Amino acid sequence: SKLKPFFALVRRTNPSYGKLAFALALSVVTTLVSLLIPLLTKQLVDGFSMSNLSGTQIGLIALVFFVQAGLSAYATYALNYNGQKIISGLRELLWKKLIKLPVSYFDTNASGETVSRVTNDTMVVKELITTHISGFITGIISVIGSLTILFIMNWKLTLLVLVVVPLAALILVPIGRKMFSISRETQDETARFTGLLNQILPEIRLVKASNAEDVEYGRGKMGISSLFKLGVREAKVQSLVGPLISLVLMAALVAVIGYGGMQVSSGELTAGALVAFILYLFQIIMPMGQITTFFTQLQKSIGATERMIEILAEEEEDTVTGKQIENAHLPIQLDRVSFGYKPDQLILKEVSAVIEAGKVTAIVGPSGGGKTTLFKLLERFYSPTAGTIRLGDEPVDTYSLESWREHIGYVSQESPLMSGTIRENICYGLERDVTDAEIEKAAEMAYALNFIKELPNQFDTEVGERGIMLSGGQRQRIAIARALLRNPSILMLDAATSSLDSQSEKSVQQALEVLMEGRTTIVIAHRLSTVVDADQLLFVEKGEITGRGTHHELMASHGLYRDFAEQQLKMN
Amino acid sequence: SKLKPFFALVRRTNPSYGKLAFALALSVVTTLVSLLIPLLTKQLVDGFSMSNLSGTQIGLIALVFFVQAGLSAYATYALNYNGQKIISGLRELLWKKLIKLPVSYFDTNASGETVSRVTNDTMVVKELITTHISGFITGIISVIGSLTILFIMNWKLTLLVLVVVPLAALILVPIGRKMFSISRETQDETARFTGLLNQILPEIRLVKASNAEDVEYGRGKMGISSLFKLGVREAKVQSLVGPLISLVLMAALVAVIGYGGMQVSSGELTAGALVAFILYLFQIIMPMGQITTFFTQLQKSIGATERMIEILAEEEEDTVTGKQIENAHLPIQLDRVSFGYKPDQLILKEVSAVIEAGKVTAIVGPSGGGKTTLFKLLERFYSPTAGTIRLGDEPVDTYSLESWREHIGYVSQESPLMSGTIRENICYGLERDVTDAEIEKAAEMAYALNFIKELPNQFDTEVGERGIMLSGGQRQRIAIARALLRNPSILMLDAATSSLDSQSEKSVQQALEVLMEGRTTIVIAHRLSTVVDADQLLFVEKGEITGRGTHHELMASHGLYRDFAEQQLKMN
Ligand SMILES: CCOc1ccc(-c2nc3ccc(-c4nc5ccc(N6CCN(C)CC6)cc5[nH]4)cc3[nH]2)cc1
Ligand SMILES: CCOc1ccc(-c2nc3ccc(-c4nc5ccc(N6CCN(C)CC6)cc5[nH]4)cc3[nH]2)cc1
Repeated sequence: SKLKPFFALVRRTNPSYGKLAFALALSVVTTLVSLLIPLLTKQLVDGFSMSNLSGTQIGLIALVFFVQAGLSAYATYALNYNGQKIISGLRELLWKKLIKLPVSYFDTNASGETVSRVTNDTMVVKELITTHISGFITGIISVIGSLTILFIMNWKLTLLVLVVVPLAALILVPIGRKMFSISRETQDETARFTGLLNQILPEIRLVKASNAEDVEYGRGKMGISSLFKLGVREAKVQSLVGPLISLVLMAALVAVIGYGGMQVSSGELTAGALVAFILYLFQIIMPMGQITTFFTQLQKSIGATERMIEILAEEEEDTVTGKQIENAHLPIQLDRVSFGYKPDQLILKEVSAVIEAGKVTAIVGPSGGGKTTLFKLLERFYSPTAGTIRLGDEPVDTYSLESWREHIGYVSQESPLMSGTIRENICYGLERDVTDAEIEKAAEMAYALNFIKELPNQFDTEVGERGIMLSGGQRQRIAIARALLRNPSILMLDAATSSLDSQSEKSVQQALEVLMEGRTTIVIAHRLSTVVDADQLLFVEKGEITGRGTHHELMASHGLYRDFAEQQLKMN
Repeated sequence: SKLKPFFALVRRTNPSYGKLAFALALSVVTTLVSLLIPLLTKQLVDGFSMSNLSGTQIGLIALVFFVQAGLSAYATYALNYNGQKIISGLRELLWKKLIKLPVSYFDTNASGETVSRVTNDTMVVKELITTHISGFITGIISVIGSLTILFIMNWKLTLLVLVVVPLAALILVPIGRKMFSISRETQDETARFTGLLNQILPEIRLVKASNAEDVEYGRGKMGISSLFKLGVREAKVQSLVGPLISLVLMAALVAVIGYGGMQVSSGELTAGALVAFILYLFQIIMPMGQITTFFTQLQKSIGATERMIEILAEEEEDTVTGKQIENAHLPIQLDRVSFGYKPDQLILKEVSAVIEAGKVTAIVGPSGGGKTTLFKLLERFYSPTAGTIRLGDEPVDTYSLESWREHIGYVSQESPLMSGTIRENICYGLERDVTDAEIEKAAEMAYALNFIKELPNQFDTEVGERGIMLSGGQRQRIAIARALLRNPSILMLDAATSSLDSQSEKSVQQALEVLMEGRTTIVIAHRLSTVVDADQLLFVEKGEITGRGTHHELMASHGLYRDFAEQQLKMN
């Protein structure tokens, strides 16, 4: 019943079932031919009584070897190609799901663990499909057929000792596990010793200042003693593990082969059956390891597939709400907004506010308050539950969130870079308009073309995957240029202004304020450099908005103590 | 020639060569017995025509098996025990050298890599001593003896094809290396794809805000398409490999064993000696891996022993200079002090200053100047080259450096913890005076016992190996108490101030100042309280001392001169 999710997930890829089944059957046929090769060898050994049939049998054996090799090659190619196709389909589905998934999932669950899980589990499912299931089938067939053929050919005597010998496994396995436990304990002790040394060494200045180095040496000696004692123990235990194992193996070996040799001398039904027996043992041994590896890999892959389905079970909506955007130019209202991330916690409580259209607005939050939550709420990445973020009559729930997003410009603190060139990084918002060649001209409108006039190149200017040769000063100018290029209708900022100092700050701020003067603006940062240019100021504390009006003149009557205390912490 | 350093290093630990040589000889004897065993098996197989001799030979074989097991067990125990003793000696020598190595070496070269080259190279040398040398000797003996015995047993026919077949290594090994190369290329591609995804995902806020889900999905699809192409190429290359490896190995096995059985059946002498031949094949194939592993580990160990000797090559001293300390109370003067880390750079140039005795002196330095160099120079951690830090009418080495350090208390920025209990913290000053039982009293006047008045425990007060349950203020207070306990004669601080806050800062400053009440004090911090807490002031700039006199005059003049820039940095 646990394989049903795996079958459904593989079905999601629309596999070529016929080709996979044909490849598996061809692998079975190859295993059956490898089950036949030793019989031909036995026939050759028995037929050495004359020389021409020896040559004919050698030719037949070579032909069977080549046929087996070719059949196995084609089966492996079909298996691997189908596995790669299934993995490509699975990765396509997973990446389509991840990108469309709401930003809440990324913030509240993980960022790199998701990509890790995706890649690792796709690789595990590939290993289960292309190798381990066929490997298990081939191993089962090989073991069963070899045991049956040994029973038919060399009969009870030798095969019974062959399957009584695995009592040697009941002596090897506990011994091997004791070796593993002692090795793990020694490794842990070594880790403790190196941790002690790595703790002591950085404070060597303090050690020598106190002139207690000898004492530390003594401490070190104790560690070197401890390991030694444990090491000695390992030695003793290894002296009961190293030889004994070999002994048992050799004993088993001799026994088996010895009986074969004996049955050759006594005249029993064994002339070339001994050679066939050794070849069948060699075909027996490896499939045991293959089966064990398959069992462990299935134990891992069931959980991997469960994680796959857990990723593929989420949902998100982009245009489902509706499509009725026409102007997107109206005062925005927060009405009874009270919701955070989980309804139980209630990180937001009864937040209400008004913002006019075409006026710069500020959102000042404390260090650890609800400024980030309020930003994400206004930025429409969080689904409203109780309150209403309205544009009048609350149309935001009846038209596409993508229509909202196309009309919003956003750069908050860094927005570092999107892997590519400058033209693509300012062309990230091609809403099917292609934007012609306005881009660089708009950069001149954003005072960016004259800033990039040095021009290492235009289209080949590579920021690299790392993105480190450009400081934060140049990238934020590019971000502002892109924001004004896409759709200057409503713009929101965490005031990407930084340590750039007035020289760059003056230019970037004057450009921004002159361009988006006629359109709605929101600022959410802490600095007061933007609040003087913000027509309306709002303050947030304890998940509640307190303060409406012009500016610092009005917080002088409302936040003259609490807001002043946070600003005092800021002056530090 | 290259083994001489290894032999010398082993000799440094008194190897007790007799036991090691006896263990090696016993291993050789065990290998000879293992070579003997298949001949006894062949005797039993040939003699299996009547039952009693079969039982006698089985008993003899079992006795030889047990003798071999016991001899191998004792040889392994002796080898491992001698190796552990050698490693303990080497670790003791290395740790003594490390703890006695100069501080200047530690900061300029490495911190954790030094511990790595005491923990990992010792393990490598152990692997070479206990296992790989004996393993190589026993493998060479086994291979040569088995080839010789097979030559005297089957002569031209079987053993020539025996040797000729593993020339199929010239067919297998290139194929395996091509497999490894293709696997490495695929792994690199998947690593690049994982990096691309881990770069895309954290920018999901910008990705959705700009509404480029389709673009990012397309880029991910291109990445997984490249991965699919790599997988298809790997699939083809593996399909032209796996069946080839199986075919070559099975053709080898069939040729050898079928020829053996063919000789057995024909009448050509082989009787039941095919059993001995198979056992000799099993004793031949195993030690090849041991020989190859020995060669690779010999390369690694001959690389690591040089690092061992280089660590052990360096030297340092603490009392060779002399022993001429009687008072250690005299004004401190700098006389044309010019030395840094390397004579070529000359980071210090003719630094000179006058410091009285019992007068607190403050040092002011810039962010990246030479304040740290002079700070470490005053502690005598760096060897004078040209200039002289004269204390004692010029001779500063007439007395032992340990004696100079003994009269010194030191805590600069953190001085985090010496892991264990507060007993170690207060007893690090146990310079043969044991302090009787006055440590708690010493804590009492030093204003530490009332700080620990909550008393979780007195002697069992534990801080943990990590040392995170106490704050910076408390550990700095304990450091001050230790400094006042050892020898409150001459003191230098960097005024460790991290999280004490005004109350604790003033408390520790007043207690510390009361405690010396007439002993020399040195301060090198940047805080203005620390610099007003000093009768005489200094200033460091460009590796030169510029400024002498009283606090107010210097602070007013230096700020007038150029120190106002550093001050402006301070208010920031
Ligand atoms: C399914 C049942 O059938 C079986 C078929 C084969 C084996 C079997 N597979 C083996 C693989 C390796 C060894 C083996 N590896 C060895 C390594 C070293 C030595 N030495 C060399 C030197 N030392 C000191 C003494 C012996 C013997 C060794 N014998 C024995 C083995 N016996 C067991 C059961
Ligand atoms: C000359 C010195 O003497 C030698 C004697 C033996 C070997 C030798 N050592 C071997 C170890 C493993 C294998 C082997 N590994 C296999 C893996 C798979 C299969 N299969 C299982 C299913 N497939 C499809 C068919 C056969 C057979 C296999 N046979 C062959 C081997 N031949 C080498 C030199």
